[PDB]
Amino acid sequence: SGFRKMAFPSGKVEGCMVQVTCGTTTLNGLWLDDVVYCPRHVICTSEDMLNPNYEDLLIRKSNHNFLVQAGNVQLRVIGHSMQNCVLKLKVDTANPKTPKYKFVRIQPGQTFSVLACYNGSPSGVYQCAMRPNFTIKGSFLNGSCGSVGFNIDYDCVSFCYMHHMELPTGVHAGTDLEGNFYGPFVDRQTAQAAGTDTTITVNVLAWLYAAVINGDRWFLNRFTTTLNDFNLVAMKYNYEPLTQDHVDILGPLSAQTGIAVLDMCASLKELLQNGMNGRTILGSALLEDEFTPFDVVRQCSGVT
Amino acid sequence: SGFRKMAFPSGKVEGCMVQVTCGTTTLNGLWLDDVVYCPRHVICTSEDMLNPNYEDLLIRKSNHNFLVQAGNVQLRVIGHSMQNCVLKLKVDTANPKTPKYKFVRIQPGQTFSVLACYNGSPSGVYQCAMRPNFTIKGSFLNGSCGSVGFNIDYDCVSFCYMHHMELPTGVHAGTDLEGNFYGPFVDRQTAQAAGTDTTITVNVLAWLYAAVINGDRWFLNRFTTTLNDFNLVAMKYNYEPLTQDHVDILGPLSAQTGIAVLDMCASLKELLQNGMNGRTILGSALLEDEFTPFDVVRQCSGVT
Ligand SMILES: O=C(Nc1nncn1C1CC1)[C@@H]1CCOc2ccc(Cl)cc21
Ligand SMILES: O=C(Nc1nncn1C1CC1)[C@@H]1CCOc2ccc(Cl)cc21
Repeated sequence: SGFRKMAFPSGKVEGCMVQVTCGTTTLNGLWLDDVVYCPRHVICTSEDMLNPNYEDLLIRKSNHNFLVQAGNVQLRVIGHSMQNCVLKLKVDTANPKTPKYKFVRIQPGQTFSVLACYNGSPSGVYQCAMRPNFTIKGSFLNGSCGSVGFNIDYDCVSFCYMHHMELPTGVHAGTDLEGNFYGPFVDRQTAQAAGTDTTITVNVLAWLYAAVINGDRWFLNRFTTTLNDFNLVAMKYNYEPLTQDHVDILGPLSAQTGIAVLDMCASLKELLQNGMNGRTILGSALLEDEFTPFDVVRQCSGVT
Repeated sequence: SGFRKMAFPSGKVEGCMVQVTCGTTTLNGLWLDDVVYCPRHVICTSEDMLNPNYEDLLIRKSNHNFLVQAGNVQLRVIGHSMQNCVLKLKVDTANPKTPKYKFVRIQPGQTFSVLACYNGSPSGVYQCAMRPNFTIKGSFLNGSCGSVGFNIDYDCVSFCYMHHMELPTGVHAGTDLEGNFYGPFVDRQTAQAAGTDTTITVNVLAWLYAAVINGDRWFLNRFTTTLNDFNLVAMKYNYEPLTQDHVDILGPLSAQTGIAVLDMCASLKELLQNGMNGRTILGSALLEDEFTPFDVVRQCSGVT
């Protein structure tokens, strides 16, 4: 028993991290097969970032200007192309440590692991949720750009995120591996509004089920609610409206614990309206939303 | 910016995980050089666990009874020895993925990463603190035994923990890699008191410094305190007494932020006495103690 904010084992992704330098800028790249993926802003100077014309900036660059280093060996760049906000550097050598992989665009509310890197070297790994407003609350310093987010289903790594920037508000923005930003963001040093964020209701409910499985039950009450009634409370507390699709995804946890989804919604309703009264749930003094129902089942069943 | 409960990249440890089976029991082993380390209770049946005589149980076992499997290949066992609560299985092949490593006994209050495994396969990675009472609050199911805790300083993995058991209270107990339990615990299915736990004061202060560095400053006040005054509050709130050694370790963070350690102690004192008033610090509604001062400096400086 016990419940932790667990990240995927990062080994398969560590073997793909490289350092990419263009001019005076160094960031991280992802080497998969004979292609290295990195944020296109590697071609900019901090000065260019105010309003970069990436097409014009990239035209001044040649294959030999992109220095790609994997550990201590240099990779020979034989092609370069920009796809949305990422650069794809074709190298002459396929990465021998390339795992089975996929590029996926995750949905808001879904979770993933981030392998934070600097100069192509891994520094740490943590579990994130893509916020409903398409930002992530990460831990990223200068040079972390190009660090990736991913999920792993047995031997296949699904890469879902590449880090590009920190907004003036301190939250993080990035792209899928085709270079499409999650959210309205642009790779430019300008003030950018991230939308109103909300709490991922289905994840809080999944985490309440994890609490019951792992022994924390003080919050269970004698009440029930309806999707309509619960959603009036979710509206007031800036929670995502619960749908039947969310109730359906909670099915396995509801079956495991014997607690009907709407009964768990009534516990959540009372927690929203009354707070925790100085108590904790799974070591937390707030309602946690960075665990999906799939994460709870996975962690509680020991999937490797 | 941003501050996360970051684990070390687990790759170097993933390459050392093996499955060890003896009779009907399967757990995880750590393969380093030509030795596989695992909890000695792999030789027990669930029935033997009430009061096992490990010496007698091990005498009925031969090298061929220990099935060690690394991925899909079988390792040939040529020796077996029990050292405290661990078994050391000498194999005929050195692990080709053996990283530079050390076995270290960490101190209470120090942190480490756990690579949770089942059947020799990694399931996830999370960052833990060894509690002052020598337990850890992990996420471990049946078969997780033998999963290890570790730290990494550039290319050297310092293994500090091997998981053995879950106490009736749901907290976890284990040994260093020489098989010596952290705490008063015995590898036997009996009720075992874990001592009164306390909050790791120096870690809460380190985390408050991390909060200031990363923008959360609402808790800073116009007050100061003394080690004596602060310790009277620490006593009342079940916090570890702060010493000059702890103040000394906080030196770099104090220098970085310009906030004297005793001024940060006065902020902590007011937070203990008044609570958070429904506010958060680094996304938490409680005082976090699972980040050491070294962790804060490391994360805030991007050490890889
Ligand atoms: O955001 C960026 N860096 C960043 N992203 N995660 C961590 N960090 C560092 C600041 C802490 C760069 C530098 C700031 O100016 C920009 C502007 C646009 C773009 Cl795409 C990137 C950048
Ligand atoms: O504790 C153990 N298992 C455990 N440790 N982390 C997770 N888990 C499973 C229960 C959830 C085993 C089984 C219970 O009985 C004992 C007794 C003594 C020893 Cl050393 C091990 C054990």
